[PDB]
Amino acid sequence: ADVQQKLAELERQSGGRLGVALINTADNSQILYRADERFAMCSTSKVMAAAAVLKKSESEPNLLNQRVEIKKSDLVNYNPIAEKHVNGTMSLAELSAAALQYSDNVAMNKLIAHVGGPASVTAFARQLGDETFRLDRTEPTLNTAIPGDPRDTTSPRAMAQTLRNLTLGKALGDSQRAQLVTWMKGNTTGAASIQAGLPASWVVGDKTGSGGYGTTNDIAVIWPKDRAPLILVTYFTQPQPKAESRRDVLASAAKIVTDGL
Ligand SMILES: *[B@@]1([O])OC2=C(C([O])=O)[C]=[C][C]=C2[C][C]1[N]C(=O)[C][C]1[C][C][C]([N][C][C][N])[C][C]1
Repeated sequence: ADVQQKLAELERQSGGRLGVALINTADNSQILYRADERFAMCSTSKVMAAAAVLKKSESEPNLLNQRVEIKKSDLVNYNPIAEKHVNGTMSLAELSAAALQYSDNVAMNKLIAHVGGPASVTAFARQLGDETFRLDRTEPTLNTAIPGDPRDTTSPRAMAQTLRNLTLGKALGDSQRAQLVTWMKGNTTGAASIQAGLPASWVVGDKTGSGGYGTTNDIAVIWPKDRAPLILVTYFTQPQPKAESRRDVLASAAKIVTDGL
């Protein structure tokens, strides 16, 4: 209850909409705040796309080594890795890492294309038992995050449950699950988000997202020191189209729901 109140307080101060789902695998409990509302996933959707490629690889040896051409026409709005490879190839492993660890958008588009498009990523989510996730478009338009628009959204509850399946459960084979977690633990974009609300000794694998309407997201698998793992989704979005990102709100939310663990 105290946690409920404190999240409400943080929401009020922030001026936006906050969605939180914590799963504590110590005792199979959850902390939920607007966990059944929809939020634009933005780049947090890249976990699902990388996982779909990993799943495909279980029946296609060496798929992760398959090369993909990067052409000027592939560049989009945010290309931190791909812009270094124009007019060469990158492997699907390389693209997965770039999508997950740098939030590269070309890399996401290549993962999307490889598996058959947004509807294929969505069908993979369904196959896992996630009936909430929907990836409707490609990069960069999937990040518009317009209030009231259900495209490219999920709920905090659904994303937490799916991320626990992917990272701690059996959605993926052991090699593929380890590769996903390795990639996420190597993320470079999350240090100001959930990470920033946890003790320094805790280990985190996370994926951030940023979008229109100051949308600021993070989904994480967390290994606290000497404790069973956690799954945490913190989604946040704002009323103004050009609102500035608020990674600090995610850090605050993470502190509130884990303080006292
Ligand atoms: B995606 O949501 O991930 C992402 C992040 C992130 O992980 O936090 C940061 C920067 C870019 C990206 C790529 C994806 N998002 C977008 O393509 C839209 C986003 C909108 C805000 C932009 N920065 C504006 C600063 N005035 C960057 C692109």
